[PDB]
Amino acid sequence: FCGSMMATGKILVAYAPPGAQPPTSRKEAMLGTHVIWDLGLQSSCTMVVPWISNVTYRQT
Amino acid sequence: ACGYSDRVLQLTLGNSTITTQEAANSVVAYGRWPEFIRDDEANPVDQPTEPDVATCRFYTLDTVMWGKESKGWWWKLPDALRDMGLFGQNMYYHYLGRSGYTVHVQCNASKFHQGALGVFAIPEYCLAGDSDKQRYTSYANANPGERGGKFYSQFNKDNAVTSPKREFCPVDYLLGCGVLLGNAFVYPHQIINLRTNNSATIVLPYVNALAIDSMVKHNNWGIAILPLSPLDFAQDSSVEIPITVTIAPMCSEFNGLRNVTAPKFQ
Amino acid sequence: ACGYSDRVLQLTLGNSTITTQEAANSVVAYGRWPEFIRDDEANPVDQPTEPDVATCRFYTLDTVMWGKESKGWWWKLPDALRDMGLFGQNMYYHYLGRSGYTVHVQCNASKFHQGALGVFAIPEYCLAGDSDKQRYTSYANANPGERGGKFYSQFNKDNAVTSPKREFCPVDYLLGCGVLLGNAFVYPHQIINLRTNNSATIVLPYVNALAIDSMVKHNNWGIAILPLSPLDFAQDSSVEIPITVTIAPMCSEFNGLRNVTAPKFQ
Amino acid sequence: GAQVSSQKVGAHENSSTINYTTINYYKDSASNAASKQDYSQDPSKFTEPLKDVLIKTAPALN
Amino acid sequence: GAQVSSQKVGAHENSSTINYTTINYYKDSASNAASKQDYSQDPSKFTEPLKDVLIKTAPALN
Amino acid sequence: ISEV
Amino acid sequence: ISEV
Amino acid sequence: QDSLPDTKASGPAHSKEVPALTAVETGATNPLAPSDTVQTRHVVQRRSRSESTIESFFARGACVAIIEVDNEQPTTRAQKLFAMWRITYKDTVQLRRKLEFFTYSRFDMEFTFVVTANFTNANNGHALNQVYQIMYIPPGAPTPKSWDDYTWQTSSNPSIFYTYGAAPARISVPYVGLANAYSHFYDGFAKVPLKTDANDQIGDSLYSAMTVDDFGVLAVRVVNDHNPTKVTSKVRIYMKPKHVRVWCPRPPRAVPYYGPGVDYRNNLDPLSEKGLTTY
Ligand SMILES: Cc1cc(CCCCCCCOc2ccc(C3=NCCO3)cc2)on1
Ligand SMILES: *C(=O)CCCCCCCCCCCCC
Ligand SMILES: *C(=O)CCCCCCCCCCCCC
Repeated sequence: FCGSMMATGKILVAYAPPGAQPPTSRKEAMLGTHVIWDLGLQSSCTMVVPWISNVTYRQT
Repeated sequence: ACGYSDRVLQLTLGNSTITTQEAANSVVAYGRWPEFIRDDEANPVDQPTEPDVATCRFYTLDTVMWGKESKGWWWKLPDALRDMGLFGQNMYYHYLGRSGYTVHVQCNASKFHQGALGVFAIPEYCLAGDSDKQRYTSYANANPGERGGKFYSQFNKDNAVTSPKREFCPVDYLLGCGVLLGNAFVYPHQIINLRTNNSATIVLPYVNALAIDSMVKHNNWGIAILPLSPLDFAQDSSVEIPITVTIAPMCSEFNGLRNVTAPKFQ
Repeated sequence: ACGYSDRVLQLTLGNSTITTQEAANSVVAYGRWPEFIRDDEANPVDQPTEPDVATCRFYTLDTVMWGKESKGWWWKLPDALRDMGLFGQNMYYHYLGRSGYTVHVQCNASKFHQGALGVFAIPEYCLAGDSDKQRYTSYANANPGERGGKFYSQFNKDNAVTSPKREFCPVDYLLGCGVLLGNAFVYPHQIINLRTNNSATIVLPYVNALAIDSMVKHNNWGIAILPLSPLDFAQDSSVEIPITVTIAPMCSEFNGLRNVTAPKFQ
Repeated sequence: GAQVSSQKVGAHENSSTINYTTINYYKDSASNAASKQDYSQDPSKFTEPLKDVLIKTAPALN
Repeated sequence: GAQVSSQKVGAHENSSTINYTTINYYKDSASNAASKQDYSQDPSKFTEPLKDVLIKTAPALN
Repeated sequence: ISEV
Repeated sequence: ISEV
Repeated sequence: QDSLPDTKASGPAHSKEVPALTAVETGATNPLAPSDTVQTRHVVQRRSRSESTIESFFARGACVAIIEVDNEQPTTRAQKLFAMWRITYKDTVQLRRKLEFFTYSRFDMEFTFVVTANFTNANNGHALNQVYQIMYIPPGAPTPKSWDDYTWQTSSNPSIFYTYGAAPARISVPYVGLANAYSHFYDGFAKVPLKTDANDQIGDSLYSAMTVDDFGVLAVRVVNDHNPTKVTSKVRIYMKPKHVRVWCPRPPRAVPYYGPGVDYRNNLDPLSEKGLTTY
């Protein structure tokens, strides 16, 4: 977050594993892997996308 | 040691993580963490279903807006979650279900904003109604789902005896139930005073007169959020900030599997 | 000792029990009982969901009728079960799913009836199509669900190049796939010869080139039922008896939870 | 690193156990020739996939 | 002077540890093939070049 | 060597 | 020889 | 020792044990030996199944492809100055049918290349010996548009430079599948149509096809600049599975193959006419 220190906010960031409709709403995105980021002194948030796949190796 | 704090928390359940840099510690209702039904308190004999990570995870409800005229909002559990992913499905395919909950209420503003929210976890939150008619609030109206309900500053009696609305009429200073709001603090609670904290976190045990019951017929817990002190900012008479409620079922187990319950919500 | 027999069996899974007084022993495909994914064969890192008794139980499909002109019926798994209670829901809310199955085929008649059913469990049962067009069978047509599909005595090529049906054309003596039916016995199987037995029981392991995969995209097992010897009774030229398929998922686990997959079956 | 094994001798000259020698030259096992010393197994998982496998002298159905 | 090492066997034939043999023929090490047995290291000099490296569960800034 |  |  | 079981000396029987009777409805095959139904002598058996082992059954280099490539003057219409082949065992029928006795497989693969050439036209002078380049292009890598563009620099792709007249080129490849075993059969799709999709083209896939490019391609060219006279060449590719393992047996293909999938079109009459009581 490169905003001013006087700025606050809560953000949801998400990962949906394949196979369903790509999320158009937070309501749908909430249901998959997600991190609710609260802005503050620790400037940055990390969402880990876990290895969830059928095949042992995906194509580039 | 190192740098840890009451204000900074991470909650992780299933595939979902919540962070907060401005918390006011966190509450465990009645000092009891959620747990599963013990063999010596068990009553349905059939092997339970415990879906675990698929149902015990953070479902975020539709955001509500807090403004200068906002009198208060309420939700009932499990009702708020009846349509939330596989929790909802498990709840409706079974006659019986029990679950605890982590409730996380979210409301950030700024160092120059003002206001205080009373967040209350009430066991058996029976609410008052519309009418001259006693105990008459209809199932559909008693259960708003995710949408929740609201409070009012005063009692407007539903007069139309011919076609009655069969709704609750929750008056704020009476906690919507005939008592005074000032005393609602005997219930598990937290306060979001904007100069102090972004959020409230309450962990609810399963509370009932039974080890397990029908989730469709009966709500165990009520969540009541009232503005203990009204929202204000600089001098702008029409300020508005969001309140987001995120809830997670905990130690969820279900008994009595059969065909799906389809309630009529119209 | 006491009085036990190969012919009399009880199967119990979840809240469901099957009895049979006329079985022909029972088959475990490839000598492998169904099992869960081991830590050293595991590939998705996220904690799986194992619904257990709520999904691993006996779902009975719509009954089909066997008559003198019946050429054969087929089903694909998990497709036949995509709409079966909480199994279906788990399958559609997750990217990944694996499951084994107990298949129980039911067909009773009388000491004076005649006929024999070949019940076959085929790994990766790829079927042949309609057209001059290769590999062209559409998803909706490849997946009939509970309803299953049928075989034909001969190859009727779908001629309408302008609006193609994009369907399979499964010819019976070719096992619907370019090989001879007589050789389908190298697959896990049982025979319901009416003078001998009421039913067939095959236990299927999860078979795949992967520890887990997408249940929505890919079927692991195909169930093929063909009349190896035609139905006959007394001298009545129009005899008809029911065939009922009851299937149970076994050791079901799911990975990759997110919003529900809604396939277009039209 | 040489590998030494006995050959299964078919037609014998008028001359006992005869051997041959093998040395892998490459790091990748993919590069390797076939050992062709292949063990066998039971057909049972295909010929007898029964839960209660029965003895051939007794009734199949009982 | 022969050098003997184990191969990391990928696909196994239906037949355990398999080896290969290497012999340098030339005096100049430049003439040599690649051993390809290469050790790995920490990304830390690139991912964490901090004077006070901190534990991931604690605040980055304090 | 390895003699089998 | 050298066996590693 | 890999010999089959000795036949046991078996005598007359008058008993309640009945091995000749059974019930194939069970799914099982009757485990009978000649000694169970006839009087037998003792035979010390020396025969062996050595040649029918999975390895021995596939231990043979099969022709899977014929790539034609020319070396002539670069003109401006479609020409074969370089060629590309999608790696597959399916342009040919013989090895395909052997591999298809099984559902899944795992093996290393040996590629041998036999290269032949000839003069096309009666005579415009002759040609000096040609060097051929066989470049592997894995899915994702840039494919050549021209017989001598930058892709042929092959800095990361594996390439063979074959000199004409030398012994046939040979390389080995690991088990390179994305799964734990190769799928000779895939009952399913690479895409699912969703109710929320815009066109219904978006979710359409080929039945039984998996990845679009499967194993990539082989790009073949003659490295030499063209002679006055034209030389045509063909690269024949021989494929051998080695260090083989297989799973789940299948009935052999009984009717002619109709493309990459299990589809049949015609000659669905494999069996001859023979009278029931005719030897
Ligand atoms: C389907 C299916 C397919 C198979 C066989 C898979 C073999 C995959 C091999 C992929 C790589 O192939 C190569 C071929 C040639 C070369 C080559 N490099 C230098 C010139 O030749 C490299 C890779 O089994 N099932
Ligand atoms: C084990 O192999 C030690 C004995 C080696 C005997 C001499 C081998 C000569 C061939 C060496 C081949 C090297 C190939 C890279
Ligand atoms: C150590 O190398 C002693 C064993 C040598 C075995 C025989 C090697 C045959 C190859 C010798 C190559 C000489 C090359 C200049």
